Amino acid sequence: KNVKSKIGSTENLKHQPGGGKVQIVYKPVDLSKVTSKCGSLGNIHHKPGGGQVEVKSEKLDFKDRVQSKIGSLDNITHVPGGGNKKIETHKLTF
Repeated sequence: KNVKSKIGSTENLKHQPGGGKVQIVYKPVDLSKVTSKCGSLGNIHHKPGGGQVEVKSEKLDFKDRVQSKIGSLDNITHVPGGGNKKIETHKLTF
């Protein structure tokens, strides 16, 4: 069991604001094969090129305003537990 409650609250929540989440996996596999039997070869030049990976974030401008106004919280009964009995809240004004 999982219970979450909010009454009259204010939240500002951000995950990785500026640059975000970046995940890069670089795993090329090379299985080239040169074979010779009973013959003649010249020179071998094995010169394969590597990859380029680039991730960039240049000129970001992020601006937030959060405002909350409540006149009054009063006379609240909040029972997220179980098996309770005879819970009371009273208010009187003259």
